[PDB]
Parts: sequence; C-alpha cells; structure tokens
Amino acid sequence: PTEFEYLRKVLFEYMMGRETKTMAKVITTVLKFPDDQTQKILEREDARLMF
Amino acid sequence: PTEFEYLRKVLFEYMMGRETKTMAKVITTVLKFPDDQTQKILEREDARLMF
Amino acid sequence: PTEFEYLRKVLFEYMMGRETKTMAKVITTVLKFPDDQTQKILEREDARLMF
Amino acid sequence: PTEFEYLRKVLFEYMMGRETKTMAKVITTVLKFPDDQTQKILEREDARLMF
Amino acid sequence: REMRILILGLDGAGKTTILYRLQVGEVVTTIPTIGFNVETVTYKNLKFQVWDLGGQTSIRPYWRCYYSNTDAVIYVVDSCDRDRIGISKSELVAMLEEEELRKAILVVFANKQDMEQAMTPSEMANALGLPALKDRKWQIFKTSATKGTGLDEAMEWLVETLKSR
Amino acid sequence: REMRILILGLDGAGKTTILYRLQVGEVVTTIPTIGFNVETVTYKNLKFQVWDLGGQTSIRPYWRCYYSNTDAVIYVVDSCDRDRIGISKSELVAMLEEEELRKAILVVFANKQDMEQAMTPSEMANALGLPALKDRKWQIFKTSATKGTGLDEAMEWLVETLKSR
Amino acid sequence: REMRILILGLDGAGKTTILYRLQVGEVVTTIPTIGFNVETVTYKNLKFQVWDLGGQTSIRPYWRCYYSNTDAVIYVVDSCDRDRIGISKSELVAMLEEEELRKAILVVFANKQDMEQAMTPSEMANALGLPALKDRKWQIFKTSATKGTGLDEAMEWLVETLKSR
Amino acid sequence: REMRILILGLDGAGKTTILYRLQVGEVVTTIPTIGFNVETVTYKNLKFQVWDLGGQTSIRPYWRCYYSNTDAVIYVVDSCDRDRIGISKSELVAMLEEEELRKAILVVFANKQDMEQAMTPSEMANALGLPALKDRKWQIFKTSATKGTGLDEAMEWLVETLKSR
Ligand SMILES: Nc1nc2c(ncn2[C@@H]2O[C@H](COP(=O)(O)OP(=O)(O)NP(=O)(O)O)[C@@H](O)[C@H]2O)c(=O)[nH]1
Ligand SMILES: Nc1nc2c(ncn2[C@@H]2O[C@H](COP(=O)(O)OP(=O)(O)NP(=O)(O)O)[C@@H](O)[C@H]2O)c(=O)[nH]1
Ligand SMILES: Nc1nc2c(ncn2[C@@H]2O[C@H](COP(=O)(O)OP(=O)(O)NP(=O)(O)O)[C@@H](O)[C@H]2O)c(=O)[nH]1
Ligand SMILES: Nc1nc2c(ncn2[C@@H]2O[C@H](COP(=O)(O)OP(=O)(O)NP(=O)(O)O)[C@@H](O)[C@H]2O)c(=O)[nH]1
Ligand SMILES: [Mg+2]
Ligand SMILES: [Mg+2]
Ligand SMILES: [Mg+2]
Ligand SMILES: [Mg+2]
Repeated sequence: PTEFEYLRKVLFEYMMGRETKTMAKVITTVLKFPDDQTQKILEREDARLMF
Repeated sequence: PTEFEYLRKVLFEYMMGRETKTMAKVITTVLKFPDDQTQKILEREDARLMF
Repeated sequence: PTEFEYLRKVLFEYMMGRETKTMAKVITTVLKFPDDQTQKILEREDARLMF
Repeated sequence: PTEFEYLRKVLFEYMMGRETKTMAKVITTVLKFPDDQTQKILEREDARLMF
Repeated sequence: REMRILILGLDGAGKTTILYRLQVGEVVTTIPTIGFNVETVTYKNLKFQVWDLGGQTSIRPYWRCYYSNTDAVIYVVDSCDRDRIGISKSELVAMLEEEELRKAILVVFANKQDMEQAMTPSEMANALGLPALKDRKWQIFKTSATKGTGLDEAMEWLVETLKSR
Repeated sequence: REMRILILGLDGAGKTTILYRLQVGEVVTTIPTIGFNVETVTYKNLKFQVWDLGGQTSIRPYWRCYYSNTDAVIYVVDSCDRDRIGISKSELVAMLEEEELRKAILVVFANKQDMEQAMTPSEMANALGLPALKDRKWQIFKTSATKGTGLDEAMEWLVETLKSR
Repeated sequence: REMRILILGLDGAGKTTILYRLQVGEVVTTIPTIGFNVETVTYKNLKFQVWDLGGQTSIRPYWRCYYSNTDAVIYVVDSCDRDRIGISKSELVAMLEEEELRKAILVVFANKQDMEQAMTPSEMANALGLPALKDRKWQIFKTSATKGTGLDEAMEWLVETLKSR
Repeated sequence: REMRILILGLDGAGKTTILYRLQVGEVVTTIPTIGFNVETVTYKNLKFQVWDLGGQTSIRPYWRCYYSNTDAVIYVVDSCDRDRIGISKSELVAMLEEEELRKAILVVFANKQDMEQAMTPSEMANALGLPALKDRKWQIFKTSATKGTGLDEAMEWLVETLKSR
C-alpha cells in the first residue's frame, strides 16, 4: 500500500527519463526481479550512460 | 500474484527498450495510473517514435 | 558570399547534431522560409528537446 | 534563384525528418561541401538508418 | 506492407502451440503463458508481426492494451471445451465493440479437431454468434496444432482477404 | 518486395501529371516542380515508392543524388517538342553510364500522343538511340496523361519485366 | 567536483524540513515523503546533489539502492524521541557495513534542539555507539530545522572535511 | 543555474579574443568569424555557455536568431574606432528593443585600452546613450583582451549582478 505509491513514484520518474539508472535499481529491488533479468537491465542502463 | 509475474514481464521488456509504447499502456493500466500521468507518459512515448 | 559561407557554416553544425534548435532558427531566416514551414520545423525541434 | 527555392524545398523535407539520407546527399552537393565534411555527415546519417 | 496479427482466446486453446507451428516445424514444449510471445512469421513470402497473448482469467482484461494498429485477429477456440464456449463468445462480442479493431478481419480457428470429442465448425459458429456478424469479413476453419492440419488452409484465406481490402 | 521508381525527363513533359494519374483518377492541377514529389503507388496489388523529379535546367544536375537503390526509370518525353529531343538524349545517355543504375530497367513514355503534331514512337526511339541499347531491358510506349491512355500497358510491361529479373 | 549527499534517518526526524532549510529560506510546508526529494545546494560556492529519502518502515529497506557514489551521509535523529533511539542505532549500524559507503564521511544531526526536552549531543553519541567507530571520519552537531540553528556550522565542517580527503 | 551569455559587437572589436581569454590563458591566433563560436566557461566555480557571434555587416541581421533565453549580453566596442561609434549605437539601440532580451543585463566592454588613442569609458557611455537607459541593469568597464587587463573586474560584476536578480 505504501510501497505501491513508492513504486509508482519511482516508475513515473524512470519512464519520464530522469535519473534512470538509480530508479532501475529500486524498481528491480522493490519488485524482486531475478538476478539474471536485473543484470540485463543494469548494463543496458550503463550502456545508456555513455550518452 | 499472477498479475505480479505478468507486470515483471511487461516491465522487463520495457526497460530493455522493446515495444516500449505498447508496454507503457499495459504498465499504466495494470498499476492504475491517474489519467494526467498516464497521458504525460503516453506522449513522450509518441514523440519517442519519431526516432 | 559572406552569407553563403555563413549559411554553410550553420548548416554543417546543424547536420552534425549540435545546437540544432538555434541553428534551425538562423537557417529558416537566412533562406527566408515562409511562415508556415518555419513553424512546422520549430515544433519538431521543440518536441526533440524532450529527449 | 531556382536553386534557392529548390534548396529550401529539400532542406524543409530534411529538417522534418523525411528521407534524411537522400536529402543529405543533395544538400551537400548543391552547397558544394568539401569531401571531408560531406563524408562526416554521410556516415552519421548511415549510423542513423540502423533505427 | 507488413501486417500485425494478434492470436487471442481462452487459456488452453493452443494459441502458443499454433504460433510456433507457424514459421517453424512444431514442438509444443509449452507452459501457461503469463505474459506474451511475439515472433516474425513469413507466409507467401510476406511478413507479419504476430502476438500470442496469454489467456488465463486474471490477465484477459489487458488484451485491449494491444489493439492499436491491428490488421487481423486469429481467434482460437478449444473444440472439446463445451463448458466454456459461452465465455469465448462474451470475449469475442466484447472485442468487436472496440473502435481500434473496426477494420481488422476475423479468422476463427476451431482447434483440436484431432480429438473425437470435438464440436463441429457449424455448432461452434452458431454458439459464437458468427452467422449474425455485420460489417465483418470473417470465416471459421478446423485445425490441429499438434498434428499440423488445417493451418495452411486458414492462413491462405486470411492472407488473400487482407491482400484485397 | 517494395520497388522504388524514378520518373525523369525534361521540364514540361508531363512527369508530375503522370505520377498522380497512377494511383488516383486525374486532375492536372499542376505547376512547375521546383523540387520533387514522392507518392506510394499500388498496381497489381503491388507497392511502389515513386519519385517525380523536376526537370528544368538548373536542377537537373541533382538527379543523380537519388539514383541509389533504384529499380526502374520511367523516362517521360514530350512527343511534340522536336527542338529539344536531342537534349533528352543527352540526359538519358548520362544517367545510363551511372554505376548505380546498371541493373535498373528503362521504360520510355512517348507522352502527349493526343496532340495531332506528336512524333511517332519509332521516330522518338531512333532519335534517342534506343535501338542501340546494350545490356538493357527497355521498351517504349505512347501515352497521354491528360486523356489517361497507354499508361496501363506501360505499367504491365514494367511490373512483369522486374517480376522476372 | 560536485559531491552528492544523502539525508537519511527515521520518519519524523526532520529530514525534508532540513533540505529546504538549506538553499532557501524556510517553510516547513511538509507532508510524509513517500518516495524522495532531490535538490541542488550551493554552500561555499560549491555544489551538492542532495537526496532526501523518506524514512517510514516499509521503504527504509530501499535506502541501499542509492548508496552508490556517496560522499557524505547526513544522518538525522530526533533528539526528543528517546523511545526509538535504538532503532536509529540499528539502521545506522547496518548502513555503515555497506561496502559502497566505506569512504563516506558521516555527520550526525541531533535535531529539534529547540525543544526543552531534547537529549544532549554527548548522550546521543554514546547511545548510538559513535565513540567506537573506527576508520570513520565523523562529527555530531545539535541542530534545529525550524529555528535554523546549527546548520551553518555543520555545513562548514562537512565542506572542509571532504575538501581534504 | 547555468547561465548563457552572448558576446556581440561590430567586426574587429575583439569579441573572439575575449572569449578565449575567458577560461584559458590567451592566444589571439584569430581570424574573422564568419559564423560563430561557443564555449563552456567557469568563473567563480560557476558554469556559463558563452557564444561569440561574428560582426561584419551582412551577418549582423542574424544576431537576433540567438536572442532566446539570454541571461547577459557582453557588448564589445573598439575604443579607437571613432568613425564607427555611431553605428555601434544603432545596433545597440536596435537589439535593446527586442522583447527576448528584456530581462538580460548589459555589460559594455570599452576594449583596446592598451592603445594610446583609446577613448575614455565616459566618452563612450555618452556617445552610446547608456546614461539614458531605463529599466536596464548595466555597467561599462575598460579592457584589453590582448593584455588581459580589466576582464576579472568585469566578470565579478556580471557574476554578482545575476546571482541577485
Ligand atoms: N489434442 C490437441 N492438443 C492440443 C492442440 N493444440 C494444443 N494442444 C495442447 O493444449 C495444451 C495447451 O496449449 P497451448 O498452446 O499452451 O495453449 P495456450 O492457449 O497458449 N494456453 P495460455 O493462454 O494459458 O498460454 C498443450 O498440452 C498442447 O499440447 C491440438 O490441436 N490438439
Ligand atoms: N496534351 C497533353 N498535355 C499534357 C499531357 N500530360 C501533361 N500535359 C500538360 O503539360 C503541362 C506540363 O505537365 P507537367 O505534368 O506539369 O510536366 P512536368 O514534367 O511535371 N514539368 P516540371 O518538370 O517542370 O515539373 C501541363 O500543362 C499539362 O496539363 C498529355 O498527355 N497530353
Ligand atoms: N520543533 C521542531 N520541529 C521540527 C524540527 N524539524 C522538523 N520538525 C517537525 O517535524 C515534522 C516532520 O518533519 P519532516 O521534515 O517532514 O520529517 P521527515 O524526516 O522528512 N519525515 P519523512 O521521512 O516521513 O518524510 C514536521 O511537523 C516539522 O515541522 C525541528 O528542528 N524542531
Ligand atoms: N591592441 C589590441 N588589439 C586587440 C585587442 N582585442 C583584440 N585585438 C586585435 O583585434 C583583432 C580582431 O580581434 P577579434 O577578437 O578577432 O575580433 P572580433 O570582434 O571577433 N572580429 P569578428 O566579429 O569579425 O570575428 C585581432 O587582430 C586582435 O589581436 C585589444 O584589447 N588590444
Ligand atoms: Mg501458452
Ligand atoms: Mg510539374
Ligand atoms: Mg518529509
Ligand atoms: Mg573573430
């Protein structure tokens, strides 16, 4: 309930293109993504920072 | 429960940057985002397509 | 002739993707673009800043 | 003079994101850009077609 | 033109099995689809982006999120599931109300006709309300994703129907 | 496969008029083309991205900028313009040397055959030097963009000639 | 160099009120922070990216998601809240173990010192175990977000300590 | 906040020499600017996007293409050019009428003060009409891009004037 509002806030920021790398870590953490998927997201994200 | 794995699925694809506009519509529907924000997201997404 | 080199200079910068919104303004002014078209280009350029 | 309306017509299309790679070729030919700069432009343009 | 197709229907119909049967031999190595699958399929040297949407109850409400720019719907129905054909009708009537699908053509796959207990295409068409379809270009075919029969005939009619338009 | 065709020829031949005559009824609501027009045309259910380039003097030198990936060239020639047929040849010879057009096929349209003073396809053909074409697939037809005649024939020949290749 | 700071602590400690008190006058127009606030602050002509993370129970588990590249942690503790000072120690102990914070400098704010019943800086330091901290550059300051006292001093110490490193 | 500054003025005033003098030592290795230059500059640890627009006659009309979102205008004038001070006034009066520069502050640089024939900052201010400026935060300073004299004082004023606002 409080985590849902938290989730939406974080997800809103990410989708609008802000501080996307940090938000990605909280999103995979809150929704307990598996290690494989998590690392796949965190890398493309890094490959995104290059710009 | 089932809807949680589903969301984890739609989200993954979105973060990896695949079929983002469609994924944004299901992500905003599943989490019941408020119209104003849903629209903000679905416009940047439309502008995104111009590339 | 000074204006040509000028135009060529501003065109190069624009096509290499740097400061595209400003270059767009001087390009349409130098070549005297009709109002309709100029406004068309300046909008896409604005929609382009979102990213 | 006839080439000026021409250039404007072509530049408009390019700046509006339509058939950019062909437009790039005619713009650089009409304004007689130097080989180096023309090649720098037509490559960035190519790296764009991958999307 | 590169058309886009959606495969829809209730859980257990054989939607996923059909997808891979198309543009690939066939290996029903399959598990309930809690999400979706998308593959590019080539028929008569043509190209389509085909979506296979999971059909269990809790996620059926999200099908409409995918209706934009749809050329055709391949509606799969289990020919031996007599208890649930009424439900497949409700979902069908509900999606044909959708403004984004107004021009999409509909093709029904009465799947699992390899089983003795399967209903006839006619029984199915009537129970789905197809005879009363207005402003719609439709047709129903019998199929067996497992045995690989009938799909070719169905795709033929589909491709030709939209090549016209 | 989606082919792209370039409509070329001197100023005032009927290039623009012919483009819209294809894939549309006809309304010669036309002005000189100081730039170009691009339209999607469908023939025998096939699809083409057709480019119509303006032909007055000063802009003709930029024709070669569009030759990349060209499948065929519809070359329009004014049948009554006896004074400038020699120039049309100069242009045609120049583009045929172009390395990017090597595999493109040539279709010549002897346009304005509805004018009592139009020369004959045989006269035009010899003047353009078509009887001497080597390693080239070509044919000449007589048309009238205004009356809408001879166009269907030309397209039939073009579509089939490339359907082979 | 532009440092980035984290303002951590339990719900109620006064973290948000502090953030806006810095780089801006002050207006504790405040509501429970369900998420986070980020603002850029300039002290002695320098630049800090300051993150204010909500501290209620359910979201405290996600603090570590932000530890990456942290230069300093301003840890806010409610000086009047004696019943929960042990929980503050717990969270504090846990975060310091974090490998990504090893080189971060710690600054504790014994906030709400404008209140008569607020415990002293010495009691808190001992109660939080600060005296035992090894390999840790730290300091404790008594502050008041509403009255705005003790902040300039703390900022001075933080700015100078890290300018060293 | 990162401010953007425009360096305007007639050809030969020393605009380009000033740009590089700011944020680097000094090497007037310069040629007439037929276009523009842009560079990121840091003063009192602050960030500025600074543009240098070429000033010969035929391209002066395009300065206004760059007026949007301008925080300050450093107007550079040749202190030894007595024949053209009136033209420097025309241009200045014209640009100050621009609605997009309403909230921009003005800083005139009486450049080339290393030359004996350099007019005083007071004569310049009078010939340009600065004293008559209403609703304009402005100041004038004498400088020497080559000798690097006068720039620090100028920048201090600018930096502090805008920190206010
Ligand atoms: N006898 C028979 N079984 C079939 C046929 N097509 C699919 N099946 C079986 O039906 C079951 C489910 O098929 P599947 O394609 O996964 O169904 P689905 O519609 O994708 N289910 P969901 O929507 O839950 O993802 C499998 O055991 C499969 O082998 C058919 O034509 N005949
Ligand atoms: N009698 C006749 N007139 C025609 C025919 N096709 C075009 N015309 C006329 O010839 C004129 C020029 O035609 P148009 O299509 O604009 O020529 P174009 O080659 O596009 N010219 P440009 O290269 O300058 O744009 C128009 O006035 C048109 O009506 C035809 O088949 N018969
Ligand atoms: N007397 C006093 N009250 C203070 C002080 N600092 C904060 N408060 C009060 O404490 C309450 C909560 O403050 P706030 O800044 O929202 O706390 P927080 O730590 O950000 N809470 P959260 O983490 O939930 O967002 C407010 O009513 C505020 O006015 C202080 O120094 N003195
Ligand atoms: N004595 C002296 N010469 C200077 C000074 N500032 C610039 N100059 C000289 O004046 C000349 C022109 O300077 P420059 O910076 O290129 O001028 P500009 O305003 O950018 N010209 P443009 O607008 O045409 O590009 C150079 O030869 C330079 O060395 C100064 O303060 N004193
Ligand atoms: Mg399945
Ligand atoms: Mg025309
Ligand atoms: Mg708060
Ligand atoms: Mg210069």
